[PDB]
Amino acid sequence: LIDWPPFEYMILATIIANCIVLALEQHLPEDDKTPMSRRLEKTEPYFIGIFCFEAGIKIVALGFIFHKGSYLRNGWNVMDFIVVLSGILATAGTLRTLRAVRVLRPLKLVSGIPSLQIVLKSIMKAMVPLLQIGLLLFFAILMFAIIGLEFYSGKLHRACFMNNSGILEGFDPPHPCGVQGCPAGYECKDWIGPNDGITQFDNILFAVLTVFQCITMEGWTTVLYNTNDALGATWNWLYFIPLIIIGSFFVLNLVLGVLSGEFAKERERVENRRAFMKLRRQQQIERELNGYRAWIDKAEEVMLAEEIRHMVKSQVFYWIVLSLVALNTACVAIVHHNQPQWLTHLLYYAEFLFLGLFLLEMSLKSSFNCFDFGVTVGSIFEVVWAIFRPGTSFGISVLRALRLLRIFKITKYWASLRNLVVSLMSSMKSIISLLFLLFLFIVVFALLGMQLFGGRFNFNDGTPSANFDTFPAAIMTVFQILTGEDWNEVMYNGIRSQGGVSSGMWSAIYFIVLTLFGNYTLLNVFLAIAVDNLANAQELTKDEQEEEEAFNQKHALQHHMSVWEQRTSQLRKHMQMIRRACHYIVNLRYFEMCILLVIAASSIALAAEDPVLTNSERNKVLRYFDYVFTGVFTFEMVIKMIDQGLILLWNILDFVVVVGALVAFALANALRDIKTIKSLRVLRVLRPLKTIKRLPKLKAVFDCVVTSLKNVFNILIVYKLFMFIFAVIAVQLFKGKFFYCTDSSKDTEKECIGNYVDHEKNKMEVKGREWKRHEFHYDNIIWALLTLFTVSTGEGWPQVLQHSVDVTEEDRGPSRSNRMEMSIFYVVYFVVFPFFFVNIFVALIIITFQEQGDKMMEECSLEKNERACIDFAISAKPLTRYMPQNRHTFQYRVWHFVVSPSFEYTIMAMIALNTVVLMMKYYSAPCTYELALKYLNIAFTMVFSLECVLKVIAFGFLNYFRDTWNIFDFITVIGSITEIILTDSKLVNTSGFNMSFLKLFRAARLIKLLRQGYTIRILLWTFVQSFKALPYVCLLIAMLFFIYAIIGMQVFGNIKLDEESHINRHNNFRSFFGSLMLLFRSATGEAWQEIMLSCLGEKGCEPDTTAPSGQNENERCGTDLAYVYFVSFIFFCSFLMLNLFVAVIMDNFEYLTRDSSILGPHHLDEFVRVWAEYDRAACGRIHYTEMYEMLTLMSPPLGLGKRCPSKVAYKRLVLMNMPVAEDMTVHFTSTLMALIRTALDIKIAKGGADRQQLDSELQKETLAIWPHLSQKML
Ligand SMILES: CC(C)CCC[C@@H](C)[C@H]1CC[C@H]2[C@@H]3CC=C4C[C@@H](O)CC[C@]4(C)[C@H]3CC[C@]12C
Ligand SMILES: CC(C)CCC[C@@H](C)[C@H]1CC[C@H]2[C@@H]3CC=C4C[C@@H](O)CC[C@]4(C)[C@H]3CC[C@]12C
Ligand SMILES: CC(C)CCC[C@@H](C)[C@H]1CC[C@H]2[C@@H]3CC=C4C[C@@H](O)CC[C@]4(C)[C@H]3CC[C@]12C
Ligand SMILES: CC(C)CCC[C@@H](C)[C@H]1CC[C@H]2[C@@H]3CC=C4C[C@@H](O)CC[C@]4(C)[C@H]3CC[C@]12C
Ligand SMILES: CC(C)CCC[C@@H](C)[C@H]1CC[C@H]2[C@@H]3CC=C4C[C@@H](O)CC[C@]4(C)[C@H]3CC[C@]12C
Ligand SMILES: [Ca+2]
Repeated sequence: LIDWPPFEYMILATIIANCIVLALEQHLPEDDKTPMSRRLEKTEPYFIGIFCFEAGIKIVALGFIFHKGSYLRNGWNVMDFIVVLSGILATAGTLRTLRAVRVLRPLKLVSGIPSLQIVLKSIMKAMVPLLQIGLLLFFAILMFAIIGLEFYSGKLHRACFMNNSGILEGFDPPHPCGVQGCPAGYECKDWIGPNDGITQFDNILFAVLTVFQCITMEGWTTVLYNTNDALGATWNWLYFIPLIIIGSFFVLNLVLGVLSGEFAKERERVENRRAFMKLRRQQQIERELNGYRAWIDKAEEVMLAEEIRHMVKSQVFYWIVLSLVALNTACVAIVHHNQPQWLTHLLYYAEFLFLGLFLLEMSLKSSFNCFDFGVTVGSIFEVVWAIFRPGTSFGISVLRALRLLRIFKITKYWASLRNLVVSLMSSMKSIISLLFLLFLFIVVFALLGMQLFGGRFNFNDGTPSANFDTFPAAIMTVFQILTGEDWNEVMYNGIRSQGGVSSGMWSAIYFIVLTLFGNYTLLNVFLAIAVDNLANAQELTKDEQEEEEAFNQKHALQHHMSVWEQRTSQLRKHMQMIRRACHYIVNLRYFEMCILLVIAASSIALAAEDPVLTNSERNKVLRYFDYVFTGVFTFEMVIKMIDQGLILLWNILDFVVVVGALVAFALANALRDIKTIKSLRVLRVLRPLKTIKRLPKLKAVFDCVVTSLKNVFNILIVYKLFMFIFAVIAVQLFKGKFFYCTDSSKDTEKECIGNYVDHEKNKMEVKGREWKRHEFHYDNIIWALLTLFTVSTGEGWPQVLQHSVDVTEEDRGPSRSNRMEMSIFYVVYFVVFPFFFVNIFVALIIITFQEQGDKMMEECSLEKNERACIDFAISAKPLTRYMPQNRHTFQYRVWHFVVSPSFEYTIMAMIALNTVVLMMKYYSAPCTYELALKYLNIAFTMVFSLECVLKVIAFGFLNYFRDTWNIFDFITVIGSITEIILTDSKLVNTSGFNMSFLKLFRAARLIKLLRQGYTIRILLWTFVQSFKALPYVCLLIAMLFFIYAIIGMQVFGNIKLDEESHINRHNNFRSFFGSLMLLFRSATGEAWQEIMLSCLGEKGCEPDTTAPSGQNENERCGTDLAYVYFVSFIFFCSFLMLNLFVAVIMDNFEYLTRDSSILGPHHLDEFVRVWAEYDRAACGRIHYTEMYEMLTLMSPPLGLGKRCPSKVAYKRLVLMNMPVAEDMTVHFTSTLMALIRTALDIKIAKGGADRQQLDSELQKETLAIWPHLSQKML
């Protein structure tokens, strides 16, 4: 059957049918079957027989034994054979090898369509460079887990329980006990664990799982608070804050940098260049053809005039039909719940009027029409459908608001947007294939989850909304886990369904793999799409706006590039191969400095303040300091106004700060309405912002941030328009439907009145009936926008999805899982905004990042990366490893046992065994086991101690310290010796201060094996080195954190701490550090919307101990300005984070795009080690014997590739200005610069006649480098 014209199509149809059958299965607990599932069970033998037939046709009629082109030698066919063979065994039992393996059946579509094979191959190829990053992740997870094992092991097993109510009860977020006891009539008692004994550091596996959950920023604050009340809140913050900073933010930065570098490198491949050239020529032909079409119409209009639809090409008509769209846009954006009765009638007539008018507009007739026709026909279908079945109206006329994007034509930003759309439309098959492949993998994971946890989530308190029972529910749960929101809560259910923490922990692997390969594969795919489609648009725009300049300069006849642009252009060309004394007093040298000190002092004073106790000694002294601060601030500016003459800028905020402070005690000391005083005193939080103008580097980074915002604003407009469209559609879907009664029995507001018995937590209670609304809803467009923003941030969106699914009708209480098709809206929203637009913003910031340090046009004008390499030649001192000089019986004899391969390998084995021992501890270990662990540490610390004292014998006491790593080893071993001495000696002990930190010195031996990792070490060092080159972006982020913390403390600092809310003893604005921790928690996005709601409205106020008054409560505190305060913080911080990451990525863009074929900075180490090894001591001289054999042993990618080009290579040495005129001259730097010129920027060999101008250019380009280069040239 070697000819299969449609055989493959029929097999594909069979696979599709099998996928559909697998999608209709429903899983029930305790061996229960739906009658539909029993019928579906009958279809399996047919599929098994068909697949057996197709396998037999390819085994014995294509080849199985002949190894060349056999059936099983293909990787994509062994999977098919495994699936068919395991399916056969399932019918032989008439379960893991029987039914749990048929979830790979959808993966047979990938092998069926080789296009999907190519797409998957590209996906995998793009993800290879991330592997090393993954290694750097695992070590980090290994590093902190061990630290968590030595401190938190077994410390989370007691909790406050005693309530004289049945040896039970306690707070819903249970309060673990510690070294201080319960605060009240509670007593410490044995506790299973925080998440039913799952979130803990008992052994290394639990610690690793907890650390992995924390680095994903999912519930890490709960872990932090569990150890805050179990061991005190003094040092726990020192473990979790770095863990998020290193494990989560740093890894994300590294992943983004590596991915962007790989995308830039791979955009210059031959096939990609050919495709882009094809697209460019298509666009150029279209551009030239469009202009000629104007001639045909203009001529045709004239002849008919001198012997038709000329009004539809005029500005007036194009503006009227665009203002009518704007009028329609506002018409649909005013619909809201409980709208006035006349407004409904007016809008009902307006929709008909607008539909008729737009039909009339169409009657008088790019793809503008191709989209307008679709919008209008959809509107007709929607209005016709609504009339036949009244009650529901999704709303599609709002899609015609997309025509408002045509207003960009009058601007100068139309070319870039049109190019972006053109590039996206050209590369649409690839995008569709990528989305389909992601859908296929999601389907496979949903089926696997249905097998593992299907029909197992109905516990005693009810089944969760995120279950794997039906296919829609399983796919929703898998999507939620992929987005990484509340995945730990699903993992907890998946563990306690397989047998609890005892024997169900193996089910965590599913969620770990899903989280990893959804967090990073999704980012890879979508960032690749965004980068490859935005760089193409940038190149098209630059080639379209530069061919008109050249043409215009020819019509008369007859380097602000970003780092990305420069690097990508260079990568391509290298691939083919009275006012008299006031002026004096303000112009003093030591004047601005004292202003900085006073501003910093005022900021620190703002930091130290109690918002609850208004009238205290500290607050009084702080106000007294504020008096002199505002006096000096008035004095700093009155001398400038009588100097610069007021207005004949940036210091407007300084003026408002100075003025508002005077009014602050003008009204306070005027003598009722004390609230205006507090509201006016929040102004002084702009005091830190006064340092931006004074510091020039801070001003530079602020200007860079502003320019980035200006660059992104154009796409921000489109993002806002799409968000508005979605919000308008979301209103028509869930307007007024987010209401519920406190008891599930009642459905409307009429019944929801009175009292009812509540049977929660196995306890009865009489509670009033309240007709409440969900906290986040879609009642109007502002609430819809806020809800969609919170969903886009990714916080609490599963709860909003559940509320939307429970939606039933206009004014009725929810019905569980009533409308499950409402999850289409959220899936589409997630695919569009957080998956595509955010990556568009990131890519646009990446590819349009202007260099900040240089800010110069012609720094070298020939290259950019070799400037460091050019200056590296004079800085490449042969730093030796300090070999012994004595060569005697004492120093040398022991030295041969240091460089010997027995010693180093033995030390590596000892390090590996020590790391194995470190993770061998667990809670409730036998006493003999702990004793063995203790004595094992003693053995290892002697070997490392002996190694430390054996190095100093050979290298030298003042010589062994010359290396950073040897200092680290000495400090580690000294700390370990101190630790073992202090806690083992019978009489040398302590009873007071706790020296428990010394355990870190024992756990800091992991970094030793970091010496083995070469590329990991280089990458880490490069990123760390480029982190300290920009110490003012971090300063800007710190300033934003400080300002927002001060604002929150001054505004939300007096809210009463209440449990069951998110402003409690753990999370509040009471102190500066508490507010800073709250802001960090919100930045990581834990429950920031819950905090925003809990600091919103008329919350009860903290009792003020001081300031006596004649009332009891006066007024409630807590503003309604919380919304802005959080919505502005989630944006700003995020932006300020992104502008940081790119600032680190573009600083190392030379490393991230290495192109290891003509590498020059990475090759310097090889030449350095060769020169060091050949001459034991440099002595400032080079012999005339080893040069002629240098190119042979030196790496092939430079100098010498083979014997055929060896003649050319040698001709690149002779017949020019040779240094061998004097045989005792320099022969290293000469051939180095010869190689550098030959490898890059060949400009002298071709000419070979003029050399003085090149020497002058080299001398003038390196004037301030201590110019001893007079002999380097020779
Ligand atoms: C000089 C300014 C600008 C910088 C330093 C400001 C801070 C550190 C100073 C200024 C005023 C000070 C307070 C003044 C009065 C009291 C009351 C008493 O219980 C002693 C400590 C306490 C609570 C001080 C703590 C430290 C404090 C808050
Ligand atoms: C793969 C990711 C991107 C999700 C893709 C969306 C598809 C596969 C999912 C998401 C929402 C799902 C729908 C949600 C609810 C319902 C209502 C139910 O009575 C029939 C099935 C149906 C109609 C589901 C079919 C599958 C579905 C359309
Ligand atoms: C270019 C952009 C603006 C296109 C946006 C398309 C979005 C808004 C459309 C495309 C698919 C649509 C969904 C398709 C199906 C359903 C099920 C129906 O019972 C309620 C509406 C709902 C849930 C639609 C809501 C709106 C929707 C998500
Ligand atoms: C040789 C090393 C590197 C293997 C990897 C270490 C892991 C898999 C080993 C090392 C020590 C082991 C622990 C030793 C003893 C017990 C006590 C038992 O009641 C529960 C399991 C538990 C807590 C083990 C879990 C697995 C464990 C943590
Ligand atoms: C160099 C390191 C990595 C080697 C680790 C292996 C040794 C030290 C470990 C592995 C197996 C362990 C033993 C396993 C079982 C028992 C029996 C128990 O009743 C007391 C502890 C005791 C006796 C353990 C002591 C430590 C032990 C011998
Ligand atoms: Ca979250």
